[PDB]
Amino acid sequence: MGKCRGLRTARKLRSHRRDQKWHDKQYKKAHLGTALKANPFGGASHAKGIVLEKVGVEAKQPNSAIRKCVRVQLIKNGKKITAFVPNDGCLNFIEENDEVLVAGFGRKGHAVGDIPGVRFKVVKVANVSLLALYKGKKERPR
Amino acid sequence: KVHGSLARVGKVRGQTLKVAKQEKKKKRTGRAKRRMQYNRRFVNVVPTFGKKKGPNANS
Amino acid sequence: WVCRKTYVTPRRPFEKSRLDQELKLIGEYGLRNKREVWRVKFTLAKIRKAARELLTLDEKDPRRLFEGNALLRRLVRIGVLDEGKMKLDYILGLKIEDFLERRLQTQVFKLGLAKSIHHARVLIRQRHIRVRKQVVNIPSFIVRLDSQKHIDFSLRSPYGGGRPGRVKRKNAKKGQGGAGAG
Amino acid sequence: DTVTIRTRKFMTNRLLQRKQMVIDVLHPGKATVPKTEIQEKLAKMYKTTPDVIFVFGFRTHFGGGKTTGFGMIYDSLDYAKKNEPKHRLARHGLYEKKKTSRKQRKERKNRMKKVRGTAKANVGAG
RNA sequence: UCAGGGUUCGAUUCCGGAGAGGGAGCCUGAGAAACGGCUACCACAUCCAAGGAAGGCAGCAGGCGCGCAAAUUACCCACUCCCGACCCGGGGAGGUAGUGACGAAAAAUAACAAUACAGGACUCUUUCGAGGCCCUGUAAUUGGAAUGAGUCCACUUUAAAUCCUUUAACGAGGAUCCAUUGGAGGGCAAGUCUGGUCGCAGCAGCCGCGGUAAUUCCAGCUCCAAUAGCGUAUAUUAAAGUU
Repeated sequence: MGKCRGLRTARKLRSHRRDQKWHDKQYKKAHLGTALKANPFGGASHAKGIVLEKVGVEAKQPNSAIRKCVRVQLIKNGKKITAFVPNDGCLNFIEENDEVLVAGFGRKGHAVGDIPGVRFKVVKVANVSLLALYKGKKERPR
Repeated sequence: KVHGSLARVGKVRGQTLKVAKQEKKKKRTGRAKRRMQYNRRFVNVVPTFGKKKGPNANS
Repeated sequence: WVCRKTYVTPRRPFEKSRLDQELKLIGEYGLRNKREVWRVKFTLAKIRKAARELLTLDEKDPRRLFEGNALLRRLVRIGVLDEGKMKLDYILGLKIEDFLERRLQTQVFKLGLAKSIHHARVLIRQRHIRVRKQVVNIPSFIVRLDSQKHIDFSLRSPYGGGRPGRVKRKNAKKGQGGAGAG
Repeated sequence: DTVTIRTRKFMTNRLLQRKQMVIDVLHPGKATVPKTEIQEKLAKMYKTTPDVIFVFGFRTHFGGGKTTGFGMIYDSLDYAKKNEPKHRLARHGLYEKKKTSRKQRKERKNRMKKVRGTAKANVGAG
C-alpha cells in the first residue's frame, strides 16, 4: 500500500505507473529504440556481409583456446562485426572476400561462453550451410 | 602433444581412426515403435526384486 | 477461412511420471502417436471448462437449464455417462478412459473378430469393416451408443462374401500357370 | 451391372416447362454407370423418349454403392433447346459455339482501335 | 497469450478514409479537383529525317533494384454479380488450374499362426522334480491371409480438363515398396562401454568440461525424446506479486 485509494484517484495512479515503467531495464531498451540504431543489424534475425579477414580471439580465463573468428562488413549498414565460426575446422570452409550470412548468438546482445566481443555466428558461406559442409550432404562449389 | 600446429585447425578429426561399421536392420516406426517400447519396458511380465537398473547400463 | 488447433502440448517437457502414464495409455488402446492422446485429453478438458460455468448461476435461469440439458443429452448419446446419473456434477466424474472405449478400433476388438487391438486397427484401414452400410477408414470414429451393434464386416471383401484377394487368387492360378506346366 | 434408378423432390416446374427431381442410384457392382445409360432408363419411366432428358451431378458417395445426381425432363424439344445452358446442349450434341478464343478476340480489338471506318481490314490481315 | 485482473499486436479479404512520381489548376457531367480525362511546372525517361512527337503497372502477369524475406508473361465468362439502347454483347471483377513443409485437419511404413528358447500365476509331488496355463519378447525360417503406394483400360468430374470418390488388370516376404531430426555430467527423460585427441583441437543458452584412465571433445556401439516432422535466429506473451 502506502498509496492513495480514493474513488477519484484514477489520474494520479495512471500517470504514476506510466512514469515508473521507464525505470524498468527491458522497457527502456524497447521503447527508446536506441538499441536498434546502435545495433549493426536493423533488428533482422540475420544479415549478409562480405568477409574482410580471418582473425583469432583468445578466450577469457580460465579457459585457453583460440576460437577462430572472422571479421565481416555488412551490406545493409556498412559496418563491421566479429563473428564466430562453429564446429571444428569450418575455418577452412570459409574463404576470404566472399559473402556469408550471419546470425545472432542466442543471448540477444551479450557475448556467449568464454569468448568475449563476439555476439554473432555464421550459417552460410555460398548458399551452402556449414552443417551440410561438415556432414557432407553438400560440397563447396568451386 | 600440446603443440603441432596448435595455432591452426584440424587436429582431432583429421587424425582419428575411421570407422564405418553399420548394421542392416529394419527399424519399426509409427504404431509399432510404441508397441515395442510398451512391452519392453512394462509387460513381459517385467518385475524382479529391488530393480533400479535403468533402460541402459553397461553393467 | 476458419481453422483451429485441436491438441495442446504438455507444460513441462520431461517428467518421468507423466511420460509413463502417456506410454501405458497408448499401450492399452494401440494408438499411433502421443498427438492422438493429447487430442482426446483436450476434448475432456474442454467439456470440463464448459461445465464449470454452469455450476455457478442459480437454477431456473434460462442459460443454465437449456445448455445443461442439451450438453448432458450428448454425453448420454455416446454413452460415456448414465441417465441414472445425469446431473452436472457427474460431468466432472468423467475421465480419460471412457472416451477411448467408444473409439471404433476398441469396439471392433470388443464386439467383432480380431486377435489383438493391433489387428483391429489394420482391419478398419484395409476397409474390411463397415458401420451399418458404410465403409470407414477412421479408427478414431467415436461410435454412438445405438450403433454399437451394427459393426459388421464389409459386404464385399474376403472376410464375409466377396471376391478372393490377390494373395489367394495368385496362388490358385499357381496350381495351373505358376507350377501347372510352367 | 445392377442398375437401380429410384425416383425424391418431384416438382412440376410449369414456368420453365420441365419436371425436376433427384436421380438416386444404387448399384453394388461398379458404381457410376454412363449418363447416357441413365437417361435411357428414365425415358421409359415417364415415357418421354431420350431427347428431352438431361441429367448432371453424379458424385459418388464414399465406399460406393450409391450415387446421386439431378435430372430434368422437358415436355418438348424446343423448350429444352431454348432454356438449357449452352454447354449442356453441346454436352450431347445439337449445339456448339466456335471459340477461338480469348486472345484472338482481344488482339483483334486493340488493332481495330487504331483504324477508323473499316472493321473488316484488321480481320483480313490474319 | 491468459485462473481472476491484464499485456502485446491489428500493412492484409468486412466497414470508413486518403492517394495515384511530387505540386497546382481545370473541362465534361446528376455525381470528379478524376489521373487506364485534360493543361502547366518540378523530378524522371523514350522516339526523331533534330523541324517536332509521345509517357506514368501503389490494375493482372512479368522484369530490374532493394534486401534476412515472398508464385504462372497459364485457361475461361459455366458459376457469382456488374455494365449497355439490351433475354442475345462485354468484364485479368470473378471462377478454374500451376508453384506452395506459412499454417490447419486425416493417418501408411506389417497384422496373424508354427517351431525355438524365455518368464510367471496354476496343478501334482515330502522336498527334488514334472505337468500345465497365461502371456511375452527373441532367433530361424516359413506358411497362409490382407492392402494401397504405384502402374493403368473405363466410368465420373467440368466451360474444357486435372484431382477426388468409383472401378478392371498388374502391384509386398523384411535384404526390399528402407524415417528422420536432436540428445545422453546437472537443470531434464537417456551409458563411469571401447578406440582416438590430451588446456591442443573443440564442446558448453547457464553452471562448467579438455593439463595422458575425458560419463560433457572426435568416432563406433548402445540407449532416450519427438515422429512426417525436428533444430536454429529474432520479435512478443505466459513464467513476473521482478511494474
